[PDB]
Amino acid sequence: LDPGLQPGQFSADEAGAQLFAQSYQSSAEQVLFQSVAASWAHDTNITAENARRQEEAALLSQEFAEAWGQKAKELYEPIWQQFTDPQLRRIIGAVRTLGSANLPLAKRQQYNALLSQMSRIYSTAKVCLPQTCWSLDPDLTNILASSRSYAMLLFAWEGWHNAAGIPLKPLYEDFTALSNEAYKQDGFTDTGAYWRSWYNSPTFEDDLEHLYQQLEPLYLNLHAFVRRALHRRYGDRYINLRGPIPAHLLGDMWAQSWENIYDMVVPFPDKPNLDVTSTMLQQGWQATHMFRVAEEFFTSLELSPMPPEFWEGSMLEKPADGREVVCHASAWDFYNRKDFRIKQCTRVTMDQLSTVHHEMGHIQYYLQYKDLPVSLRRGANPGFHEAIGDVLALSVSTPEHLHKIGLLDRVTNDTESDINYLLKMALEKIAFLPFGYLVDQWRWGVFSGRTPPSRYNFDWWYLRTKYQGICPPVTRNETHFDAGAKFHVPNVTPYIRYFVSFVLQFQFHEALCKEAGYEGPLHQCDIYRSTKAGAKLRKVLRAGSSRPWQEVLKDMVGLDALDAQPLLKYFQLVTQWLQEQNQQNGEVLGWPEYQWHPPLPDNYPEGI
Ligand SMILES: *[C@@H]1O[C@H](CO[C@@H]2O[C@@H](C)[C@@H](O)[C@@H](O)[C@@H]2O)[C@@H](O[C@@H]2O[C@H](CO)[C@@H](O)[C@H](O)[C@H]2NC(C)=O)[C@H](O)[C@H]1NC(C)=O
Ligand SMILES: *[C@@H]1O[C@H](CO)[C@@H](O[C@@H]2O[C@H](CO)[C@@H](O)[C@H](O)[C@H]2NC(C)=O)[C@H](O)[C@H]1NC(C)=O
Ligand SMILES: [Ca+2]
Ligand SMILES: [Cl-]
Ligand SMILES: [Mg+2]
Ligand SMILES: [Zn+2]
Repeated sequence: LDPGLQPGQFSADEAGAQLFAQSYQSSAEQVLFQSVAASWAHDTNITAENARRQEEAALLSQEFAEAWGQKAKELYEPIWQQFTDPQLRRIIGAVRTLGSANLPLAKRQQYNALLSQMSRIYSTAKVCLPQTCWSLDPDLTNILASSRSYAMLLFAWEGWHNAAGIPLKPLYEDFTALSNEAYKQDGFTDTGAYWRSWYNSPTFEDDLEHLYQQLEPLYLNLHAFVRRALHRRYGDRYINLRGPIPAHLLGDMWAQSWENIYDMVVPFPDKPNLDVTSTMLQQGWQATHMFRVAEEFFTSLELSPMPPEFWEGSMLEKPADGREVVCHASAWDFYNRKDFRIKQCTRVTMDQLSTVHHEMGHIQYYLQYKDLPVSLRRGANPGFHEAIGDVLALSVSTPEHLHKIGLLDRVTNDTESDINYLLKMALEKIAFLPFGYLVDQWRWGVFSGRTPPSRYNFDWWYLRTKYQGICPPVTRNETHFDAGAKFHVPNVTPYIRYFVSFVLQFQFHEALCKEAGYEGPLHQCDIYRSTKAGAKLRKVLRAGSSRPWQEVLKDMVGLDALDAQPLLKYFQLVTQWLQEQNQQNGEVLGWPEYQWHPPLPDNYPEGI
């Protein structure tokens, strides 16, 4: 490591730790910036040379973290928890956690290789036919979303899970062992305990379960309503009105979001859909204007505009020069207090306008906490960033807001269109809740050893049926590794944050709507042009992770805890309607025939 980047001499007391932390920040910004810039250069210009430069930068960052982490532990391990400065305790406490840097040199290289291999297996997995082959993006995704042929959906679902999961299993086993070995040296019983420690809650798992108990009735009613609709479409041979739903029929490879089957379940189909896409096109909107419109939403709250560096450096539309890029939208903090960017192959549609606002919500977060020490430039807990992005989108998606920005002449007030709106939202927000909760329950069991490799798939499908009420549409056994067929598993990205953020965002919404002086149905609230809501946002965002998330949340919503009631209050109208619908049809809530699996279609897979 360059001598100017490794730590010098510092004294083993709090005053010395302040100097240590300031010197850490100076070098850390350089290291962090070069890593983000190298990822940016690759993700906006995918070449092998750029991929190589990115790996160089990542390994420099790892080397930096180990050098400063070992120094921090040598000097402050027995004393940092008694420092009087709480932000210093947060900084030092993070620096002394080495993760994979605790592994012997060859194991550390193996750990990094496993991460790269697992990521590559997932991104190149494909489903071949009895011939060309399909890729997850966009081939299989579009089949799951729009095909209504049971056997076709089945072929894509089975093909993908076998292709992505099976080769991952031997690697995931080795990753699990090395990951645990590394974090045991940081003082954690296993990797899952380290992930959970980010929430700094002695009763995190109990708190989560109590939350889900309050949410489960809404999911069960949505599940039974949708299961009825599927029964009408595919018949009694493939749909058990008292059993789990076959996992490939909900519009999504993982059945985590059901909005792609909205057309089957529309409460009131005779009402016009809400889609202002064509009006955007007639008004001449393009990607840049969409971002300027999003920017004006933030300035209307007296939040910060996008700085010139954002407009100069961002990739707001797919480059015309034929460059290969990552088109999925993402927001970038370069950790130099200067460069902040969005990378998105923006298209001119209503849904994309909502995404622009969401992603700019991430940028606004970055800009508000950019004067904090680098270690504290993150959300108050790992679920805050998505919750901030999503709460802004909750306002911007309403017909009320679309009217105000010139995209919808007349706002209807018939209750039937309200139900349609809420049911569409529920297919996205409520259907996801069991999946967001269960993924890390599976990984926590794997990390702790309660789920050895011999029961990876058994415990995966236990959780999937228990919470989502689905079953695999073909028989599975322990040669299959269906957890591996979800991006975040081989790419080792924690997941409970997303369940947390789905709860949080409705807590945020209620608080901000009240601060905005809004009165009426929560799902019609738009905080646009409320400087009082903007002030309340500003105080959460500028805090970064400098303070306990429970206290930041208390200042914002008046409660120091996650709470499911604001979500239930948002959806109360459609929850009521679903209950009535299910009781009119005499539905069984749940899946009492838990052993049920559907049969294979005749002569599978010689089909169209
Ligand atoms: C585990 O399953 C594999 C895969 O077989 C498929 O999945 C099963 C659950 C079942 O639905 C089968 O009908 C499917 O074909 C089994 O490996 C297959 O074994 C058969 C013998 O019946 C053999 O002819 C195939 O060549 C095998 N297929 C592959 C891809 O290897 C395996 O036997 C099952 N049991 C165990 C313990 O692994
Ligand atoms: C995309 O990345 C490639 C690198 O892989 C860039 O090509 C390099 O361009 C510089 C000049 O900027 C040359 O000095 C190098 O010799 C080039 N490398 C190769 C392998 O040809 C390319 O310019 C980038 N494209 C854009 C639009 O930024
Ligand atoms: Ca997503
Ligand atoms: Cl998390
Ligand atoms: Mg959406
Ligand atoms: Zn986001």
